[PDB]
Amino acid sequence: GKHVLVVYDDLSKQAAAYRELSLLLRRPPGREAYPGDIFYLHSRLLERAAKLSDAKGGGSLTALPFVETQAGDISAYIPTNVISITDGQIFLQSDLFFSGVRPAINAGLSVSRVGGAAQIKAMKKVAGTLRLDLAAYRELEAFAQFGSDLDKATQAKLARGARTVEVLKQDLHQPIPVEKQVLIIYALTRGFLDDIPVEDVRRFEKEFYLFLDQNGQHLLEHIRTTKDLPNEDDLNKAIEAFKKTFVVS
Amino acid sequence: VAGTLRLDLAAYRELEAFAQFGSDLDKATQAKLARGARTVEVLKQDLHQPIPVEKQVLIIYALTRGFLDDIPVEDVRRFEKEFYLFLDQNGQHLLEHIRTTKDLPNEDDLNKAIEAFKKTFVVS
Amino acid sequence: ASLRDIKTRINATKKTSQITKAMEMVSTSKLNRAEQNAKSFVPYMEKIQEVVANVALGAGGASHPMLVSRPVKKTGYLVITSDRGLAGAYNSNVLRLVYQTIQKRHASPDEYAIIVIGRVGLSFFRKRNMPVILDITRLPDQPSFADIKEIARKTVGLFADGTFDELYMYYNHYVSAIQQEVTERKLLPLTDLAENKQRTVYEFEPSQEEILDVLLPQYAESLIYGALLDAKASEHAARMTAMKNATDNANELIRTLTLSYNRARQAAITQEITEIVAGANAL
Amino acid sequence: GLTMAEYFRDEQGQDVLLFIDNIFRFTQAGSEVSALLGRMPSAVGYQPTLATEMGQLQERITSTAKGSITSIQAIYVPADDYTDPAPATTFSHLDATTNLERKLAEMGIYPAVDPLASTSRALAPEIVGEEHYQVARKVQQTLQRYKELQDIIAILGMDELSDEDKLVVHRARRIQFFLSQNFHVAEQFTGQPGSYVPVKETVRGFKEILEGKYDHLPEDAFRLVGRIEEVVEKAKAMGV
Amino acid sequence: ALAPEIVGEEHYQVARKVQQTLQRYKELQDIIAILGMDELSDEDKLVVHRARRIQFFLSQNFHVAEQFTGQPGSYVPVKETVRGFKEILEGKYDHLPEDAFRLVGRIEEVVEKAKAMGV
Repeated sequence: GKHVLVVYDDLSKQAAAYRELSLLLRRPPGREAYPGDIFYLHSRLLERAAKLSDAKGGGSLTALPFVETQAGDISAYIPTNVISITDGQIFLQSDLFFSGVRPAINAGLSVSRVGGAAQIKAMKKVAGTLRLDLAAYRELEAFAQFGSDLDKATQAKLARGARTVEVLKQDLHQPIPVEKQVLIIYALTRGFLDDIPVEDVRRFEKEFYLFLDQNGQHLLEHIRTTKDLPNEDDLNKAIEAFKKTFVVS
Repeated sequence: VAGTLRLDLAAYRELEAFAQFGSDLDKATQAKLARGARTVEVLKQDLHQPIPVEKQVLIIYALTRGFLDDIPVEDVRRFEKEFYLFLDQNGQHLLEHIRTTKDLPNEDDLNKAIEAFKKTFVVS
Repeated sequence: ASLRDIKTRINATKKTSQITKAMEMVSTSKLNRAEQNAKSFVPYMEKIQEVVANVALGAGGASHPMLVSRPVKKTGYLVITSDRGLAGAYNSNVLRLVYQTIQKRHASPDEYAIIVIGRVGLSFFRKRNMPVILDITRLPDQPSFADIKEIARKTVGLFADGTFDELYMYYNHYVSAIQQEVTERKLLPLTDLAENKQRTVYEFEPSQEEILDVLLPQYAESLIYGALLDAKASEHAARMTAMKNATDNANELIRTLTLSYNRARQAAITQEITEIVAGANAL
Repeated sequence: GLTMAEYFRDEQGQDVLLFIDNIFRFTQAGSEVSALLGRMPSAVGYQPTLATEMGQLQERITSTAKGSITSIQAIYVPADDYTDPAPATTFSHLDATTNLERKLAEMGIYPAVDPLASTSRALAPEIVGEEHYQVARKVQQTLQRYKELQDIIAILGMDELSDEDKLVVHRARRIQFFLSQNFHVAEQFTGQPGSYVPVKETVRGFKEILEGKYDHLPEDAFRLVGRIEEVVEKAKAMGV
Repeated sequence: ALAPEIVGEEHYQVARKVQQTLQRYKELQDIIAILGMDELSDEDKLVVHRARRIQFFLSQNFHVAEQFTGQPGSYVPVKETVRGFKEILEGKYDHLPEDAFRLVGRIEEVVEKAKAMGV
């Protein structure tokens, strides 16, 4: 009945080891010398994670298999097999990592089939707007090299996308509670954060967390208790109260 | 002269691609176009023509010092051949000094002969 | 060819396509403001035309509009061209038109001279050595009257000084967002109009010569500025259309390259598997 | 050679260097011998035991409580693509990668090290220093912006777009040329003596060039000179 | 066998110039496809102008092919080939329509075909 989290650091190395073992045992080779049951090997592995029904012990096991690709070759045999097996995928891009997107999670090539029921209402109420904004900003990122587009609405997309990127950035080994993620995503989506400088957004979110620890115990407790967004007017009141004190630098 | 020639040709290489679309290329950087074309024309020779190292290096020195950047790109090969003939005519001392000491002769003494050939040379 | 070559070619085509798309977007943006600038300028020329169609006084003594037709001396040609390329047939149309027309109309350089606006026009008239006497370059992407007045005052004074006694100008005309036409329009020495007598009040004392020298140069200036705005609008439209076509061509080429790449993929996989199995079949 | 290094790090606890030149030949020889040994072939004709063969060697070069071995070892990349299994499998074992790159080497820009692909997990603010980390990330950023200009100027030209272009381009290329240092070994190819620059002087000169203390200095002064004082001296010499 | 001391200096020069123009055209065709003919430089425009004519003129109507189409074949001597290609390169026929260079023999056939056409 307990819940287990399992992480495999590299499936590709298991695949390589099994390939070597099969070839040494003189079994018939296959596509890239992989043995005939390499797909069955990983299906056996990743199919044992499940969420048990009520009639059985209500435990569950969850897995995060890892795949290592060379030069972004997502068309290789093992990566394709694992993508076929798994319920989702998230794609970390080294170019985005170097350009400053620290989590490097590409929202375009990352999909989760369970996404939806796997969230709480507070985050579900705000996730769609952020996804839509980032998707729109993806195309517009190719125009920022030109100094100006002669309508504010299109440049507003660039500004909002930059602010989104700055909000989503994070540092090592400092995870955030889901309620404090919900609050900051709400602040970004409702335009409270739109008037803040890009270099200042990163400091702004931490100062906002401090202000929450000061005077938002009721909001945080309500989110934790009901998995739902608090009173919209009271939340706006708190956010504007913080903005009354935060100073642009 | 090998290092400066190599660096100049390497620099000339890239901007040719951009030269096919832009017209705002600087006049000072058009000198790079001219010099690169001169070098590319200099680095050609026909079949079965072995050239001694002294006459090989004299023209390279003349090219890298800009002594022929005033001749159009069309006439560089004739410049080369008649320059070798002029050196055989008069540059005996220069060729002998180069062949003996393996070092470049005094820039004055060679530059005088280069300028004499320049004023002698007819352009088509 | 090789898989690496095909992939690199595909990526290069992709980046060129994206840059051309951005260029189309910025060109359309610039059109979005050139159009409103032209529309806002229209009423000023409307007022100047309303004033002009009272100052005529029938057969007045004005030296400019009375069809002097003196022995033609050094006909003046004014061309409006872009400072930057990447616009398709915009500049080529106007330059070929002026060249073809002047070759038939006139024979020797004593019978014509050229006024040039734009880098491509002056470069063309330099490489083909033509008699250009006055030019200007690198006008801002959204010009105002002050920018061109400096040149246009001199151009009009050139006719005032008994030179360029016949004057024509060439410029592309913004017929539509898709279609732009190269028009030839007569200028002040060939002035003609239609309106009959009317009444208005702007320095409306009947002093013919005074109102004459007050108005007519300014009328020429306003007409030049309007034609320039029209030409700029045409340039923006031509650039955006050409970039759209470039993106379409790049997309088609990318599609064909993807077909070739897929066929190369399957061939390479077949070869690798065959070699592995043949090596294994030995021992 | 590894056994000789191991004796020193185990018997006496010293800090030992181990320079292995072109380790790729080790796996290549393994691939040559595996086929004759009678083993069935592998994906790209390599040996089945490539991974374990590399790992048995590599995992012995590790620091212990008594001593510590550090190793600088080059990688040969066939056909100049990093997707081949032999260079691909060795990535997992490395803590710092210095990626020399062609089309940087082609301009004679030695030591051809790419400021972009060069990575090391030692670059962290709490280990190298906050100012060093800030300077390094700042120079990486200002070098990143320049590469994107290259395509748009290929299709238009350098002078087409002017949105802070003068400042950004200047900042980028002055640092890019400044990264190239004259080596002591490079005497065999140029005669000119090399120079040694410490980390404090490096970060200080980079702070100066970043803030613009030397914005008007020539580009070639940054190339192959070493310290910033040497740069300004040679620029004064050439530039009067 | 294409060497200056075997075929003749003029033959060698004409052949090399033809190959150079064709190579330049093949280089430029990628840009031509990607962004059209409009943005070519003036020298490149003339290079393409002569390259298309040369490429068409390299064609020939064979005696064997006289059964597929009614056109009889032709036999072209080397001297006439060289003279025609030199005349094309020197700019004598820059005004001809480019379709007049297709599947013809000696150079005078191009002129008479063009006169029979709309010229």
